[PDB]
Amino acid sequence: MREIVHLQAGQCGNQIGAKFWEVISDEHGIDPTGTYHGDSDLQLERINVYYNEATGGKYVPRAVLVDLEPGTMDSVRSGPFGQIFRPDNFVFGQSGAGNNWAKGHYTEGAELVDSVLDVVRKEAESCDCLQGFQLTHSLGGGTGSGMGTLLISKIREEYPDRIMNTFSVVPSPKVSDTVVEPYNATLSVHQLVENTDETYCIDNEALYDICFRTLKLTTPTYGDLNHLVSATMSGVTTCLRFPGQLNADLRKLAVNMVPFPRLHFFMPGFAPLTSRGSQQYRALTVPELTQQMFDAKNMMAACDPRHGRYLTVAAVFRGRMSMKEVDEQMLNVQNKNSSYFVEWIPNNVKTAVCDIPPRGLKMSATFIGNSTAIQELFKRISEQFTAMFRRKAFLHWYTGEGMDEMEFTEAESNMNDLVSEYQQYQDATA
Amino acid sequence: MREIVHLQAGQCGNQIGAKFWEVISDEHGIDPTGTYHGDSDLQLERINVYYNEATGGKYVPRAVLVDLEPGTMDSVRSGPFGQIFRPDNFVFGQSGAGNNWAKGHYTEGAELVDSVLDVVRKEAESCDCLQGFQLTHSLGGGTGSGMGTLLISKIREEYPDRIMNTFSVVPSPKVSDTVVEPYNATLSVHQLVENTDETYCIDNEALYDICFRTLKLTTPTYGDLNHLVSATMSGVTTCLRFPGQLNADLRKLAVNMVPFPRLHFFMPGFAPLTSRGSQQYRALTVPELTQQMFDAKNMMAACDPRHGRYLTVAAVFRGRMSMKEVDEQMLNVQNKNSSYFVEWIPNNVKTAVCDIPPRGLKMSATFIGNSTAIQELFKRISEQFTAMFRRKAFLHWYTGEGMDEMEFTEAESNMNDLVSEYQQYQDATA
Amino acid sequence: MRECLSIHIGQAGVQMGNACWELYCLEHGIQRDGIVSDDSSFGTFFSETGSGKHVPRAVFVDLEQTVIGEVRTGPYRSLFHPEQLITGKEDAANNYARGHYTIGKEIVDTVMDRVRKMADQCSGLQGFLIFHSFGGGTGSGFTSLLMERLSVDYGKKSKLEFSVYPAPQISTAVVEPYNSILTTHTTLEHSDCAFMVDNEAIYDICNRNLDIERPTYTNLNRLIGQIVSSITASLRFDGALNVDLTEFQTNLVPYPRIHFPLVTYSPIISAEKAYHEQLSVPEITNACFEYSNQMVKCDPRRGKYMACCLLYRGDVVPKDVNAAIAAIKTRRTIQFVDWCPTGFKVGINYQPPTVVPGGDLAKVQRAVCMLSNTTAIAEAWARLDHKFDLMYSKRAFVHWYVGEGMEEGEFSEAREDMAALEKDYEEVGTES
Amino acid sequence: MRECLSIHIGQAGVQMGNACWELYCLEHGIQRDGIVSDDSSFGTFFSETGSGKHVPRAVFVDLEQTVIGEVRTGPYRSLFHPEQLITGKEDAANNYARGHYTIGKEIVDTVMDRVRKMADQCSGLQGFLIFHSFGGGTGSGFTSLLMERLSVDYGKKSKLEFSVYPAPQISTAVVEPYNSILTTHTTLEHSDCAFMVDNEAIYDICNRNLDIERPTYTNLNRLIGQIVSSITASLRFDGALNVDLTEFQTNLVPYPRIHFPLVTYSPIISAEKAYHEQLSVPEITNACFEYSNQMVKCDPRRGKYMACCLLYRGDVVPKDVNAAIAAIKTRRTIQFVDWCPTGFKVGINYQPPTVVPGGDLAKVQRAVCMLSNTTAIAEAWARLDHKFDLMYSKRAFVHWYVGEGMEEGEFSEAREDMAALEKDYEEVGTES
Ligand SMILES: Nc1nc2c(ncn2[C@@H]2O[C@H](COP(=O)(O)OP(=O)(O)OP(=O)(O)O)[C@@H](O)[C@H]2O)c(=O)[nH]1
Ligand SMILES: Nc1nc2c(ncn2[C@@H]2O[C@H](COP(=O)(O)OP(=O)(O)OP(=O)(O)O)[C@@H](O)[C@H]2O)c(=O)[nH]1
Ligand SMILES: Nc1nc2c(ncn2[C@@H]2O[C@H](COP(=O)(O)OP(=O)(O)O)[C@@H](O)[C@H]2O)c(=O)[nH]1
Ligand SMILES: Nc1nc2c(ncn2[C@@H]2O[C@H](COP(=O)(O)OP(=O)(O)O)[C@@H](O)[C@H]2O)c(=O)[nH]1
Ligand SMILES: [Mg+2]
Ligand SMILES: [Mg+2]
Repeated sequence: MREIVHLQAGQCGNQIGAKFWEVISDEHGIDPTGTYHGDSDLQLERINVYYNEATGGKYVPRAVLVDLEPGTMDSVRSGPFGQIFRPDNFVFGQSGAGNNWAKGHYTEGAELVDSVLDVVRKEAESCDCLQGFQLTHSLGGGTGSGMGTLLISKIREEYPDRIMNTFSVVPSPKVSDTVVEPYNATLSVHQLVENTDETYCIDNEALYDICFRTLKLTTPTYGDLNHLVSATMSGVTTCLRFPGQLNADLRKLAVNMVPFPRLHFFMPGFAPLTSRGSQQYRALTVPELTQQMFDAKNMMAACDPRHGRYLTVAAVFRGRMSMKEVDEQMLNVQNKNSSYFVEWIPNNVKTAVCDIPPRGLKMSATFIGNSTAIQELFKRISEQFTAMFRRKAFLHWYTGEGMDEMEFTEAESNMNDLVSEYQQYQDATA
Repeated sequence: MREIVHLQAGQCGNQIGAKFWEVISDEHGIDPTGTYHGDSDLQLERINVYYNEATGGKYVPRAVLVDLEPGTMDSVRSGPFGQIFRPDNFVFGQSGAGNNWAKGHYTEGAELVDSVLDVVRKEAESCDCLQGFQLTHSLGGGTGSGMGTLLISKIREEYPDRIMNTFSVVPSPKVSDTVVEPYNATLSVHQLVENTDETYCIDNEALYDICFRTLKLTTPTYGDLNHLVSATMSGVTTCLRFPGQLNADLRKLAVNMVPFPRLHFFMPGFAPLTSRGSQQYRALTVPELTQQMFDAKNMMAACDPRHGRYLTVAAVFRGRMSMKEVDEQMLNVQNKNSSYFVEWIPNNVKTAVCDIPPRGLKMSATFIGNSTAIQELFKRISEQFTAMFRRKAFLHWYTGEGMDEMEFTEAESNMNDLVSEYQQYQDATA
Repeated sequence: MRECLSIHIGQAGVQMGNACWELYCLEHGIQRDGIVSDDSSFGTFFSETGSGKHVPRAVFVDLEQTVIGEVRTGPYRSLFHPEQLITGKEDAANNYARGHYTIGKEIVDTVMDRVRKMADQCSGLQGFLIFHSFGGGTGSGFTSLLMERLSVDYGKKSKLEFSVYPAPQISTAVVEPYNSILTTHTTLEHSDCAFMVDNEAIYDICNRNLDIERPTYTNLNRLIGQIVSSITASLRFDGALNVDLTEFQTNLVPYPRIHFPLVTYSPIISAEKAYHEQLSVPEITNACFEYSNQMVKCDPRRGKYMACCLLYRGDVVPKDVNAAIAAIKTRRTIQFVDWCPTGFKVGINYQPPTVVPGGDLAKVQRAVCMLSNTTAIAEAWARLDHKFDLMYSKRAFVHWYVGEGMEEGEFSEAREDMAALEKDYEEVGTES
Repeated sequence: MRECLSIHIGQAGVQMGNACWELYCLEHGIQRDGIVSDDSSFGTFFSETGSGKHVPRAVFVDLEQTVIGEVRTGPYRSLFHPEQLITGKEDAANNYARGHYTIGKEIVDTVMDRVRKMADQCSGLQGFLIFHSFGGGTGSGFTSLLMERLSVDYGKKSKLEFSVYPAPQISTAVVEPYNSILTTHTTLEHSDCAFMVDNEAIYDICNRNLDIERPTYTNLNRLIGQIVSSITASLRFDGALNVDLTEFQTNLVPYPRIHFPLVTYSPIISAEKAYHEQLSVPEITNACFEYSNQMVKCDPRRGKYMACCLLYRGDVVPKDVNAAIAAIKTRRTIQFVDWCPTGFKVGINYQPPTVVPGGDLAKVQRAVCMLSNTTAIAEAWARLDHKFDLMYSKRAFVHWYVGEGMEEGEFSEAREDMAALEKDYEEVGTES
């Protein structure tokens, strides 16, 4: 059976991971103690996708948690699902990174990387057919950026044929959380732009907007944003675990979504997202979900899609569905949004449907978009990296860890090429 | 029936012996008072292997305990199984050895050796078909090294046709326990390198590592390391006592493990070894045990096996088993670890399976390895003997007991030949 | 007639197969457990175990366990032979190269072994039925492998295949133009006549003719199953003007490179609406030649009919068929190419369509299926080729195919082969 | 037919024997306690006590008490004669020299005494059955002693032996290459035809044909017991084309030094999978000539068949056998050596295989066992010889054999004898 191993690094990495297995276990009806309590046999038919069965009426999720300080992982152990993971997979250091990409990649993480790969190798050996890898981290973060890229390069070298997904939180344009985000992002993009097959960019700014208006949540917290992120991440692999009329696995999405090897950055989405008051006054039907998922306000990325165009779109539906309705709405989106799709790609929509919906919903859909509008995101980082690096604003911390100033300029140029390549394909043949 | 007599000399010898009959008696269900309380008739079918029955519903283990001071043997008498042994077999001196090989071999032990052989002869006469001998001691120790070698030479001269096993504790590379270990080891290897058919090298450093990480034991003690050692020692003779699909006795292992007469030094191992917390998250199956037993971290020897190659490997399994699974994993180890086996020996694995598992486990396996990596162990001792003997660091104690300085240099050369012979066969025909 | 062999490759083919065999079991009264309990010629598609059981003569193949896993867990689980449900490990991921070069090669040998055993029990083999999606990873790459293997190993036998031709407007995947052309080039030579059906066209039928506002792929396969049943009705029942399996290619393939007929079916009416229509032979006969009723979105009026096969089924009268066909030929709006004065191949069978419980199709005692090799499909080929060259001009998704063991030259060769096919239709579409 | 004698030496042979006699008792309805309670020709393998009891005519021998001790304590304890269970004191320890020179010599005399008494009660003795492991201490050294003793003492009698030929990839001991060649040199002359079976091949059958994911040596012996039962079916039942014990060597030994045929059996199907297969004579007949079904890992297609014996069993029709055999001979992929125009030796018996309770083999009314002396085994011999010379070039384990009373010269002589055997296969594998 197609199988995956999940990797989570850094504070954002682990916390989203924790709010991810809290949801995968719910879909498969897995008790926090690890015992199965699902009400349907169709959940165990593909449990092995994320879990390695341990004899005794319990299942263990093959996940690897990496963090240079133990603070974030200690909280996970104390969580409702902390005891679910195998204790051996909890690998951590002692000196946490100071939000510097250098320390999490060259000096501190270099010593612990060997330990991480050994667990990863055992998990891979425990599988019968490994399909790909999943990494959760944050580009602005030091551990995730630095240690995540180091792990991606090693596993890619070790397993070149296998796929690897990345759900990376991207710095927001207006309000940040770390001063030196521009350095961490550019260094990390320099590695993800050649090592990973598909990446999903997420920003908390966009998620904050969703909670404020789309969901009318007065006091949201990361306990809530991670739930939205976990929904999309679970949706991407609905096909590997449950049956449907038109199944689309990780590789199928990659081929339909990645036209050129370097243009593998997507913006996820989800629907329906309605408050409790609005539940009465809305009909949960295919025609309404299609509008919500293509709405710029429902996007989990700060960049407005309307400022660009879509190379490829992939729609993953869930629940009881009508194929003709799904075909109709996608056709309407193709015709209605005439200038929102490139001319050199006559078909821009990849549709997928699954029989089982998520949680208590009777219908769900997940939106993946490889839109050209993401150029405005790297461009902003491109301006924030240049302004700081122009006079060595914070370089003396990265230099002291071994990084040479030459590596910095190469990543900036490799970042400018990515934006130029995005602008290049935004053109039209006529 | 095939029968064995156990000999234990020195402090390490007797204590491991005590924690060995505490386990053999458990497998056969023998009460500490000597009466049989086993729940299965299959235990008494081969009890005579280690025990001489005494009419009255009691059994007496034919074991000979030798020690120059009575301190270590007095504690054994006060142990839970102290009253199990025949009082006559407790043979001891008055002037204990001062950790000098000379005193335990030439001066002090020479007077008591006659007494020891008489008991040994009676035990042999009490048997119907004696198969071999077992000696437990410590090379760094004086009594065991000195008195153990004296006993081995005498019994070998008396019983050349019979086998003799030796479970010798070898000095650790980093932290020692006796200052003059290099002298004792080299002198003792000089005798074991021509008198015994198979030897099992054990080091407490490696056992300490197992307890720290493999078994997560916070406060281990020799009461615990000896239990691990006794498990392997009991496993080697599982076939002589219980039935199985593929029985392998002491001689069968010796022929499959000893290619050349001088290369009879092995490194034992055991599996599964998991903590109480890790018991939930692991499946006790053949595929997992094979990886653990070939893992360098599960080895009971300080030398890393990966630095060398395996001439011969012997796997002794226990419990309900599937032959095809056992064959598969050994084949995988043969192919996966391509460079870990010599080319001039196409088959390197000798498999053995027994029906009954140990204690409460439903599956066990014992690892025996005649790896070439053990050359780094004698080489280290070779450097520590040379540095001391270079200027007669502690020779005036051995000289005063009768030993001539000439014997010292011959053992050093006989030790260098052993390392050269190990390096010689590490080569490849092409 | 003697045995005919069925092959189901890909999700579309596999899902169609379970619908096709639902009709076959119902038609012959075979229970879903493989035991007959309500026409003795059912041996064409079934092999008798000799102990009161029947094993369908099909080979379900896929590179993923998901779709076949449903069959293994479905009601027809006990029906199929366990070894026939051949499955791989990793799906072709919509890439033609994977299904033809990398992962398809690993499982092709096992498929042939079962196919060979099926032939060994044949006292007579008319041909093969291959169900696949014209655009798709497993349904386009692996089918080409079987076509090459079956042609060379067996040859001299009919090879009918049903393909889900990509709809012009509706499309559920991005790289279909690459995938469809690659299989067309490799399957054009080894095929005899491939029946084509669109998802959009059947949806339109389900919405206009039928009164179903919530159709699904399950409904389409059920409406496609009767297409296959009618084509093989002669081999399984008795009636005047029997049409053997090999007769289809002779009548519907004027030239070796033009063997892509389209499919039409009639009547298609709901249970309530049936009460208001007589459904006489002329009515259904005229309906088959209606743009609104054909199962391919290409406009029949935009070209000319070259050959047509009318497989009338039910309580039909041969005199009515002849008069009805005469009415069609005298129509001026319809036009047949001059070089084929005779184009109609009639087939009558005395077995009305079976009623599938829970279906959206009403009970009719008089049904007809039309197969028409029409030049109007040339427009569809040009549109599909137009998509291919537009993408290929920039190497939109070529790197995926290149890394899967397929050279870039095949793209140029395949398109040129498609270009020649367009010219072939143009050459046969005019007369002095 | 009259009596046939069985000998079980070594752990492999002894464990096989208890499985073989489990079938024999079940086939004739003999209870495990030695009393008949459900075919009167059972006297071939059993001797009647004269007081309503039957003693199996076998001589179980080993140099250790462990394996025989299980038999003495097993359900068949009351079955065997107490003196037949001859046991030594110390095992041969996987050393050929011990089982042939040192410890084997001490117990060989007692074995012959029992063998002599078994012959005294024979009104007619067809031959002997010797079960042993081709590689192993007691199964290679002690068997050679018996072969020499039996040949000289009795001679002029068939001597069939079943050997666990070392698998190429899987191996459970280190010094097998030394052990296998030593017994081959000493047993080549005194043997008539030795049937060969691998552990890996049977494992593969248990995994592909059967649906057993947890096989064991117990399963293999049960699947090997029917091989022996089929070979001796003629001597114990009635049917057309009876094959006597001495007929095997005449048909399957063209030359005195080439008497190593391999074993194949069919059908081999689980209880559930049997319902989906007719299992006609052609199906099983074709299965016997499949690489995937033979019990020796050597590829049959890599060489040519020289002689073949087909011991059909059950409700088979002789006409079907002749037609099926004709189909095999016309296959082009299969090739028989030119100098043997006729290679098939057919044998039909009217007794379907018995069902062993708790077994993994389904009930079939029609089974066939194939014995084929094929040149493909020459490749296996070369690989085994390749292992021997690689070890012997450095004296990897020679010192153990030298100290057990075997001269170093025998290693050179034995390998040269093996080298000549390889040349013999090469000589008979070509024709002008
Ligand atoms: N009519 C109908 N069409 C289907 C069905 N299932 C899939 N399809 C069509 O198949 C096309 C895509 O190819 P698939 O058959 O789904 O993919 P595949 O054959 O499994 O090959 P892969 O790429 O390896 O997945 C879609 O555009 C669908 O229109 C079905 O059940 N009925
Ligand atoms: N098929 C099968 N083979 C067996 C069985 N038991 C042992 N063998 C084979 O025997 C080979 C080794 O020789 P053994 O028969 O086990 O040893 P032995 O005959 O007791 O002779 P010793 O060396 O004295 O132990 C192994 O490689 C096994 O393949 C069995 O029950 N079934
Ligand atoms: N969605 C989500 N994002 C988080 C969470 N915690 C931290 N982050 C993001 O992580 C980024 C900071 O990087 P961080 O991972 O904490 O640094 P690191 O510890 O060196 O890896 C911030 O931009 C946050 O947006 C969380 O619980 N949920
Ligand atoms: N594994 C193990 N080794 C021991 C134990 N007790 C002592 N030793 C070893 O014995 C060595 C000392 O020699 P010893 O036997 O005590 O001197 P002796 O009494 O004259 O024989 C030290 O290097 C220890 O490593 C024990 O319980 N377990
Ligand atoms: Mg697919
Ligand atoms: Mg033995």
